[PDB]
Amino acid sequence: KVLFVCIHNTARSVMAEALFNAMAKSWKAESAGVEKAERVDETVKRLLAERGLKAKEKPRTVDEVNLDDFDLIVTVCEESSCVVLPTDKPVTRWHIENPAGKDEGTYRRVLAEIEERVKKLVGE
Amino acid sequence: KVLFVCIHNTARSVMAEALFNAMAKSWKAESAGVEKAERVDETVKRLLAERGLKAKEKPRTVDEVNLDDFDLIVTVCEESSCVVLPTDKPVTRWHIENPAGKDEGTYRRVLAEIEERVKKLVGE
Amino acid sequence: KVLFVCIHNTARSVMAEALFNAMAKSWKAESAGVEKAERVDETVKRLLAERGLKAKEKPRTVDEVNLDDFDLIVTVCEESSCVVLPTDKPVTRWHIENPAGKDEGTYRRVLAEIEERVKKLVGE
Amino acid sequence: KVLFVCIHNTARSVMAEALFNAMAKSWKAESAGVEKAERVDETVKRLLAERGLKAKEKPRTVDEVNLDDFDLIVTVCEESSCVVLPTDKPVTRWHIENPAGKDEGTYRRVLAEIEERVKKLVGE
Repeated sequence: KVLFVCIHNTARSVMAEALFNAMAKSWKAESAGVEKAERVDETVKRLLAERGLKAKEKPRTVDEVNLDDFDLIVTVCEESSCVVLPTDKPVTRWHIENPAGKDEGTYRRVLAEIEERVKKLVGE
Repeated sequence: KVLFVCIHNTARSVMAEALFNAMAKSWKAESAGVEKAERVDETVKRLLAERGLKAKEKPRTVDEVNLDDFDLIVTVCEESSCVVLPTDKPVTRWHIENPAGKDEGTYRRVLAEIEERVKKLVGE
Repeated sequence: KVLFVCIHNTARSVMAEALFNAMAKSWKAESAGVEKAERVDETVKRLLAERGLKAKEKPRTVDEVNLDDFDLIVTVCEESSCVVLPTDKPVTRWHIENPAGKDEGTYRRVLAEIEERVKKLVGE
Repeated sequence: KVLFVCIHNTARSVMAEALFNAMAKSWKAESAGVEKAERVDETVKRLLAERGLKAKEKPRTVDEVNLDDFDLIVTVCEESSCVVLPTDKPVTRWHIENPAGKDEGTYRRVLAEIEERVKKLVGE
């Protein structure tokens, strides 16, 4: 399995997970965040449900998760601030626009990029 | 000058700046964050005002700031997720408990640590 | 393809490459180093040739190589000094004893670990 | 004190140290390397002795050194491979041409840059 981690873990983290799982046959996916959050984005769960996908029930901080369990932790970084995690394990970095607040169609645009990237990533 | 950067930039980032400036003679300080935030913590501005300190007017993302201007960017990291910045410049990491939400006296405890660390840091 | 990079690129880097290729069906491998080196270790080429493997002809610095070509750059780090490369791409870290100088059977022990790790890594 | 660490620790690491010490009043300096080396460069000790400076007696790997002792570890990185050390402490990165082998006057050129940088760095 792979781990999609972003900062607040409410949208992107959750999007990549759901899309990954709908495309991967053997690999599975989970998500985590650097900081706490109460709810998963409503725009996201709507957008995923519109695609027949259920987002994660509740954001889970990366602290409540033992990283070594994963075999590829993909990190969804900001425009210029990729967070590093405590693992000599394999980890990539995806610079993806933060849809938060922007709402509107920007979320869908973010969804698509994540999809183009997950699709490509699911090559292996 | 030094730059105190944390994720959301609402409390700690702001605390260290204000305390630093009240202790440093020649050096000055600024703060920035990895992600957007509308307001500076009310507990903080209260806590600083109680010490005769005005917190920053509004959180400024590290994106609206050209890092090279600084000479020591101290990064206030989480329990296990120190964010890295785009600079071959000097940067440290302070693992400081996130007071957010916890409110109560936890904030003051966080204030004290930041103070113990800023005081020490102001050695140079 | 995967890229095995170490500092001087004379032994381990070269070992992992040759073993990987002898085990991977679809993926291929290459190697590179942080600093220049004139010759590939004689102990290694002997040790690989003893296993029917030809080591790389000459060490190639990671500078003479465009990283983006690869899809997983595994970094063979020291006891406490994992070098980071200029890529938002996926990269792991293997703490492997430096056989250099130690010669004797230590090289073979290093060969075995790299093999245990490559074998495992070739899972995907 | 500050710590100047490079890969092999034979030239640059040693140059910065000696120059630093000849310029700093209160701060002191030491050097360390990522990998073992038997001798300190002869071009360097000549070059420093020509300036009335004695280079380090023998290269000391960063492993034989407890990092926390220092208060600013400057890392002399390559064209594209800055090594990271095991410390949440403050550390910078200097991209300095590797004089090794090039010999000739290139060493002096490297000496000068390090000097321009140490001079500047000794501001604090």
